Amino acid sequence: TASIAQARKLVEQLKMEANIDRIKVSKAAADLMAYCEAHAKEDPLLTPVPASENPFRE
Amino acid sequence: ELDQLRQEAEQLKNQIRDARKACADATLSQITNNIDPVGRIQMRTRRTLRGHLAKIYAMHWGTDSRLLVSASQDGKLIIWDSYTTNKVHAIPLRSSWVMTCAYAPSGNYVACGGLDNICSIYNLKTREGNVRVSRELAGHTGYLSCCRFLDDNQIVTSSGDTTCALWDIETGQQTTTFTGHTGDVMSLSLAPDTRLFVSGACDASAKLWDVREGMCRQTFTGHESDINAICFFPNGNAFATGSDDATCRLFDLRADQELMTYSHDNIICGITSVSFSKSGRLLLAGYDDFNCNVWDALKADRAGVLAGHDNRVSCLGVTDDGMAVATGSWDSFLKIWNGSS
Amino acid sequence: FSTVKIIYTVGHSISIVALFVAITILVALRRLHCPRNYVHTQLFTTFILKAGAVFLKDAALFHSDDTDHFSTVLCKVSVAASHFATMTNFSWLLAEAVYLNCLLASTSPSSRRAFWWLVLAGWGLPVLFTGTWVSCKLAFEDIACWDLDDTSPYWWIIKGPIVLSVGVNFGLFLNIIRILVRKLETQSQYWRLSKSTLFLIPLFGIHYIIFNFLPDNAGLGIRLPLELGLGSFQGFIVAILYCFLNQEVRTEISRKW
Amino acid sequence: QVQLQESGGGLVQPGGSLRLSCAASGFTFSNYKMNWVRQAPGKGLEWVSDISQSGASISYTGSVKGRFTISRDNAKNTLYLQMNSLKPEDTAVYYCARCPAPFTRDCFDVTSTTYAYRGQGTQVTV
Amino acid sequence: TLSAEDKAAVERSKMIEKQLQKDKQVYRATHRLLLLGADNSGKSTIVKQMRIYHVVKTSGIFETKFQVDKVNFHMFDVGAQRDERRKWIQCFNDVTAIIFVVDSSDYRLQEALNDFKSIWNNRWLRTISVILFLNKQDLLAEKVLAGKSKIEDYFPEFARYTTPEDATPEPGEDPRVTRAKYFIRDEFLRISTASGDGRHYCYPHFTCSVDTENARRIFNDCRDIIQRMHLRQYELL
Repeated sequence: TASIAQARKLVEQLKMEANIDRIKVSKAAADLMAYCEAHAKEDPLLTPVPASENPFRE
Repeated sequence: ELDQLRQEAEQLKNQIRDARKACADATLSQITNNIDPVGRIQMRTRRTLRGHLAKIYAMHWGTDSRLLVSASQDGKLIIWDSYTTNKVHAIPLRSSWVMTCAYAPSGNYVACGGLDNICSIYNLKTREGNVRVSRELAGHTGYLSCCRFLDDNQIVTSSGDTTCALWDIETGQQTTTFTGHTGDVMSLSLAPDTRLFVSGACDASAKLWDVREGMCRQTFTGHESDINAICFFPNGNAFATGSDDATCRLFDLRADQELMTYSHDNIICGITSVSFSKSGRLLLAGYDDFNCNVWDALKADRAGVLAGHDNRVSCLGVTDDGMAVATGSWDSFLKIWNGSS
Repeated sequence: FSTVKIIYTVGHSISIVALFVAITILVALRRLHCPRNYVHTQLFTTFILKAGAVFLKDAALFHSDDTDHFSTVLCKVSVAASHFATMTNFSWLLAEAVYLNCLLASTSPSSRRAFWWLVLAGWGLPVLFTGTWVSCKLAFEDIACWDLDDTSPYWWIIKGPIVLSVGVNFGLFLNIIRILVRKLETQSQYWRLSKSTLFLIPLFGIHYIIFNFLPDNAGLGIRLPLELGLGSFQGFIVAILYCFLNQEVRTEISRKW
Repeated sequence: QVQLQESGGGLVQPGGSLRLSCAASGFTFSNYKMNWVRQAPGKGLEWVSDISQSGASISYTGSVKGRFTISRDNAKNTLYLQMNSLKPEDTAVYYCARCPAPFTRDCFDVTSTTYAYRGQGTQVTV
Repeated sequence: TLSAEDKAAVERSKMIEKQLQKDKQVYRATHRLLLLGADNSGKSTIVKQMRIYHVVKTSGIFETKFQVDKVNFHMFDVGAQRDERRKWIQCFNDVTAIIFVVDSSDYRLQEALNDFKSIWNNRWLRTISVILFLNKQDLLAEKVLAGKSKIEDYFPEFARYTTPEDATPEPGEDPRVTRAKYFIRDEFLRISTASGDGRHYCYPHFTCSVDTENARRIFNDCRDIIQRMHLRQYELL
């Protein structure tokens, strides 16, 4: 029965999602913030490079 | 009994929601209240790439951060030297209704697809004077919404049938199918490690997929409406999602939930395209109104607007060196932006 | 007589400034660079030429005839200039009507071929005719100022193509009204038709039809205010109706603002 | 997440009346045009009624025009279908279907064989 | 001033721009059409008739090129997509017209009304005119002459609806057939006139299952759409 199979597959997927390890939102946010801070010098859109370095200069 | 299976699915959804809420120790906005604001990011159109006849529907930058492919529904796939504005190739597509294109990380291949339900793979380095079709991946039963090369041999593809597939380009066959979506899959982003990808669909869920295992690791469901665009945060640990609900949302894989949502009351147009800057601090989102808004991805405020388009922004990509953002639009123009000191 | 001269000159000045701004808008804002706006731009340039050349003509006729000197050559230069600028105005009014009729009649949208033939006719035919009138006045009845248009066998080299241009313009205007009636074919529809008709009257210079074919004395007392005086404002009226009231121009200037 | 939960459907005598009610959760209900859609057991899925963001615009099928009224309480994030004078023609699974995008009136896909923003439906038998 | 590699790159760019000029000419001279319609509509017989008279199983789009006088038409039939259309339909924002084919004989056509309303009111398909082929007119004639099914059962307005004096029936068709035809037409026109606001127009045509006039009909109302576009951009309409 197609609906039975579909609902079983959905239940199995939700069982696989339930059992994952989750970190706190605070630790996730802290890792994203630390990544941004570590690479802010390396990002030309955030921290525009001098026009002599910019390939798209006028 | 489907009623009993539905009840168990409700029970597991409740258990997942409870586990998410137990992880909501503190919000991203609270943690980033005391980081310094990005300030006003003014960007200038450094290049307007004009030569497409119809609306541009997709872009991809090369890994060289210089060559740009753009797909337009005139049936031209044009490859641009962004530095010079020179057209390096213009490929006659066998179907005009291209909706996606991809540039291979090697630069050897471009892919495109759309309502043909085919991902056509174009060899750019043939001995011939013009580009040739290498392969036509023909197994999808709906329109190709996105495609992304893992490598010269492997391309992930997403389709209007609620399914992604991983293709071996030499064999021309689906090595794997990613079936758990329930609406049209609209966008892919490959993780930097290339082992995971997330796909957003019209179901309003994003799903994390393992290319090797062929299985959905996580489903992210904070969005109200169709997730038109999805982009991995450069750490590979979070991703942004743009939706018709006029919001972006940031999801972290390990927190398994929405870290943050990017919305302004004045923004009622759906998100068409999303990209991060190389640091991840900027989320660039393209809109049905003819603007791209730059968001502080950590503070959820609008750092700026790319206001230079005259029709729906369709595609939006930051170079891998982060030096420029290109913005395709239905105005047929392909505007490339960078800041100034 | 002076009242006409004053209205005529001040309306031409207002036209010149509104046309310079109109042209600048249509040539700066690249989104407006449709062939339609190139024909509008060229018509506006022909109004600027007409205004400047009529100032040059009246200046040269008033100073060089008695006040300044050798300066008589500049009288001829001013008269040739005013005639060339007049024919360029009439030719581009006709080219506007021909472009719109080609657009509506072209089976494809790809009428871009017709644009270049319209530009070539719109400037080259005034050049050809002015040069032929010059070669004749240089060859038969050369007179110290060429303003003596009484030379019937040679003045019609300019007047004739004007008369034909305005006749063809009236025909094309009636064809456009036919098409537009068929598009509307019950109360606001006649408002739309009348607004479009009164939009086209300046753009095509159909107001010349009232005095086009006539002997030049006939109705002259009304001809002079209408053709000279209101015609001097015509450049300004067309500039308003086809730049500043075009929703495309308004949106483009707002989006740039 | 976006979930729609119809309720109030059941058996009714012909000519009887039922109020269906959908509880909408996980979206700004006020911003979305709402619909009822039904699948009668012998036929494909068919649209029944719609209601704009405010209820200022409403429409019905000809089977329904006088008999049912669609209404929404945006304060309770809930959609109603006051089905009066039910006929045996009306026996169907009734589904409450949100429109895809907010702020819009294009009503696409609500009748599709699968659609994300539609509830599991309530069986109405007459 | 360019290096030899920059020179060769500019020369390649210029050759590509020349090819793109030629393709701009071919593309802008072609009228792109989207053919919409339920599976019960004879849109397949319409593509078949035009494929005969003029000019991979997963393939989600079918193109039929056809030609009327010198005007080339590319008509696109969206075959192997899913029933959800709200995303792929946005591709057709640029098409000259949507040909919406209705099975007028099957009172399932309230679904066709709902599809038409959706196509007509969509934010990316407003400004696109709809060529509404009310197809299967012969089957509609038989259906209403047999009298075994009655439109007022499906549309209560039909009991009140009276045939307009604008109607130009065929000389032989019964007034009941005319009234049914024009009721169906006027329901689609009701939708078109509710919200088009002059940005786009609906062109009803009564077509038989195979009817060679259909390509002329599409040519005529493409010419009308393009004329109206030109008059709009001249601010004349």
